[PDB]
Amino acid sequence: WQENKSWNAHFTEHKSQGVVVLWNENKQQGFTNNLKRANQAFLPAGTFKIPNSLIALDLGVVKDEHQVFKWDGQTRDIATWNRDHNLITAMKYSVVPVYQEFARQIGEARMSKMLHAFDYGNEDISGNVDSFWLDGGIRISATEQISFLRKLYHNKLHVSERSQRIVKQAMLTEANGDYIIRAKTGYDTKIGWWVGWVELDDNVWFFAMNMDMPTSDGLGLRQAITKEVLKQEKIIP
Amino acid sequence: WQENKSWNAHFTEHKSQGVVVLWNENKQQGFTNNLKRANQAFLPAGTFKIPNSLIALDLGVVKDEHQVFKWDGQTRDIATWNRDHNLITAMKYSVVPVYQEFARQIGEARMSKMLHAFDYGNEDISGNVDSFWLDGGIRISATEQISFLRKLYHNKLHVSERSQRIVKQAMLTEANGDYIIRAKTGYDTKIGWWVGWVELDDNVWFFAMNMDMPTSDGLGLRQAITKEVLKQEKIIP
Ligand SMILES: [Cl-]
Repeated sequence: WQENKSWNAHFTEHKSQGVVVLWNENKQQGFTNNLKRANQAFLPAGTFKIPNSLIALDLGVVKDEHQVFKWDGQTRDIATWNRDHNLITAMKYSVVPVYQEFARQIGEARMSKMLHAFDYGNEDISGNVDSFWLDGGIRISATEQISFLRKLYHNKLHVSERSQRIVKQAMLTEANGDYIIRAKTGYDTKIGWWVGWVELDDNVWFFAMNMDMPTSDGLGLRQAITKEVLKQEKIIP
Repeated sequence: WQENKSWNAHFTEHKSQGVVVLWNENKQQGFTNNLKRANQAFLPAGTFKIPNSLIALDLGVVKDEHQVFKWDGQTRDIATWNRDHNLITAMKYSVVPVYQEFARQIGEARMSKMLHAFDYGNEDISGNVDSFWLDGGIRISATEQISFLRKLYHNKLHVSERSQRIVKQAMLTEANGDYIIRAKTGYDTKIGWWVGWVELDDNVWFFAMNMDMPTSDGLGLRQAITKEVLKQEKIIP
């Protein structure tokens, strides 16, 4: 690990504070603007959708990325959530209710063993089985996110290869002639996250970032700041 | 099928001639600017990489999208081809030599049965086993491309689901918050192709286009014209 405090300007430029962590797969070297925050554990919030999805797929709770998860009929504040979804759209719109259902079907016991097998965060699911990642005991650091993602990238997680490929499909966020980004955002009403990786022709750059988000105002900076960092490091144009 | 001659302006705007074929999956309705050219069969050229890849994966010729295909040491005119590649980069750069090797390893017999099982084009592989798609007897129409792609999308082709998912990964071309495009280009030194699909939140639009390409000058119009059509039909913004 190498600390690059210069990356801090990206946060200050935006009257914000946080951490960005990068991992160069080819070189097995990591970078961050704050070695400490890089290791501060936080509630994963939406980013937990990645493991929740893997678990659901492996247990059959989710058949594939096409399967329809019919809306339960309860209108919620976020418009996009009040409709039928599939893994793809459920990830894109961060549809909590769908995932809460997955969690319930998964159940405490299977969830707990699964997170342990994944070596995910503090592996604690205390609280409601269908809300622990949002207001429970589970906590994960950015470096931890990276360790987890690297396993996923390489299909080394303790679930079927198929489940892993499907989740990676569902993580698709951006792609063009220069790179591909597979990631997941999160927001716990205090902290905002963006975790994933940038696929290049001959390398992969894993990333995990989090930042203070007192207001849903700046959710956009999660992606904005990260890219400024990627651009700065010449990972993307 | 519905014929929309208005789409012809897109070709004429560019001093070109060709065909664009669209298929609305949800509605099971197709559209094109020229019902006849839509059915004219042509050499698939690079677009054949899709089936070649599937076959290679299913037979073990290709392990996964990570496996390295070491350059044979013969310098070819196209710069990007003179290096080691993987399925991802091999598709992106349309690396003929890699695919020729796959074909040889696959062999005539297995190739022939595989294309028949796929119901691919005229299913004829006459010519060199490692060049038939470029200067041999195989021919496929745009509507035929679509039929083939629909099977792929739905994992209904006669190969493993895994092989199909991997190829679809390798077809990734573009993605953003509004759509995802999975496709493959082709060029036989007279005809240029772009085939694939546009994934939306609640629908999929398959597409296949081909156009006269006397010169490698206008290869760019394959994607340009198609998008103008997609935009026109309000499929993409
Ligand atoms: Cl993908």
